[PDB]
Amino acid sequence: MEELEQGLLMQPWAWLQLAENSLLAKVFITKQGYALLVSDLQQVWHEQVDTSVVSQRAKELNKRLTAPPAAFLCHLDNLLRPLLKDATFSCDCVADALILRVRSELSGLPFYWNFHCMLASPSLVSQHLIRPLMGMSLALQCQVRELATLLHMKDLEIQDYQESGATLIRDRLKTEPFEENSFLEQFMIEKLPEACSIGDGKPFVMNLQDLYMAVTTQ
Amino acid sequence: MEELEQGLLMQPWAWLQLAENSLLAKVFITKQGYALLVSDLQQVWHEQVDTSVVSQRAKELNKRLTAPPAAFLCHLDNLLRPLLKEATFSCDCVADALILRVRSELSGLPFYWNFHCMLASPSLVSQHLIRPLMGMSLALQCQVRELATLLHMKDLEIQDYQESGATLIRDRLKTEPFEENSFLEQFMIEKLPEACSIGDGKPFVMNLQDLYMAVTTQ
Amino acid sequence: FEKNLKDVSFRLGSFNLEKVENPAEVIRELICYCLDTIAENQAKNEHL
Repeated sequence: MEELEQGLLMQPWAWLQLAENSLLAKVFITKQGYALLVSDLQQVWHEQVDTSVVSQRAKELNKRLTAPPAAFLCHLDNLLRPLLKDATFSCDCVADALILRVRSELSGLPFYWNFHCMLASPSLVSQHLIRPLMGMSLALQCQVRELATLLHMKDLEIQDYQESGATLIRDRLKTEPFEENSFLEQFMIEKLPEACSIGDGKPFVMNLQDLYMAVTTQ
Repeated sequence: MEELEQGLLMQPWAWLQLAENSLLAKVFITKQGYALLVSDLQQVWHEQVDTSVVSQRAKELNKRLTAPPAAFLCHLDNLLRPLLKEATFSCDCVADALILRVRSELSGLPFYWNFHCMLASPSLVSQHLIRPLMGMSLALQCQVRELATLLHMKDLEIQDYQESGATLIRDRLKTEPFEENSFLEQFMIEKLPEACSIGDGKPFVMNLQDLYMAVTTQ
Repeated sequence: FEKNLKDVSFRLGSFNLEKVENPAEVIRELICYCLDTIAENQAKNEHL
């Protein structure tokens, strides 16, 4: 019903729990499959699979299993927010196919099940690496501009309060007449070089995922 | 080459002035090729082209009007001079390769230029669609947080000033008690169409290329 | 017998039994285990 891509434009960024380098494997698990657009801001994947193919993948990769496809469908729905769907996850960030290993283990005899996130669809890449990322970048920028207005107003308020009487007596902790550009000039050389921290997706879910969810509208 | 990729990493974004699609391009036009990374909000690209592939892309759409390789290169350098950095821009958003239908004219006879962008692999996207874009985005998030806490402490000072002196001065830049979340929500109302539906992207460039100047750290 | 694991009545056992030659022998086994029962969870009270 193409809700996999629709669920891949509003797709919440959930931090996958791994024993390896943790990537932002994010998916909208549906009853008719899912779309696991693994976007750790390093490499982009996409598991455009339906419920039947992924369920039979689990059944064939479970060596001796007698389970209905709905059982593994619920197993997948446990990864609707990809935190933990069982074992612990493990990504293969080497090629266009991400192997998200989910060892179906409950203390028995050997098992191994994994995802296969084939080449990411560039349209939905833009739906979580360009288009709403472009959107939230512009949103944050004009947010900083409206904050420039707000800071300028507060600076002029404090200043015009100082020379109009009732000036604070704690001169050693006050602030000089401030302006936004004074903040931006120091930011560009101190924080912007270090706030430029792509990481393994975690910088997105600590600071960018919230405003992304605020800009998932388009 | 890598020289042009690095120049792209430093030289700023600049939207393709076609008024058709949000083809936010990053302009770096320097000899032995250029770097015009153009994103259409529905696909990812990396136009890290050199003068030979520049000229062959220029010829791939041309039929009767042609030039030497370096002639094509410097021609397309002059092409961006009046409008970006020959001031006719267009493209086909449907094409997998971003064939920027730049129909600049030189003879009064048709000339066909395309800023043909190589389809960015999920490993290619990290060079410029993520590292600078998400670098400046995380920088803007840190800017919002720092400006918000600065607004809060400056408003604490302001309230101390009213409680020490009830003077009112202008009431035109009189700031409201600032809340970061309230600011973000009120921003997600009117500037969200600017954000989600980028359209031009001119507000993005003339306000984030300052961050682009020093986001190249990664 | 089946162990209800992972929200499914998964097969915990599938044991191919065979008909006994005569149930009397395993009945005698059952009634000697019954003597072990008779000495299992509330009579060594007398002892301790």
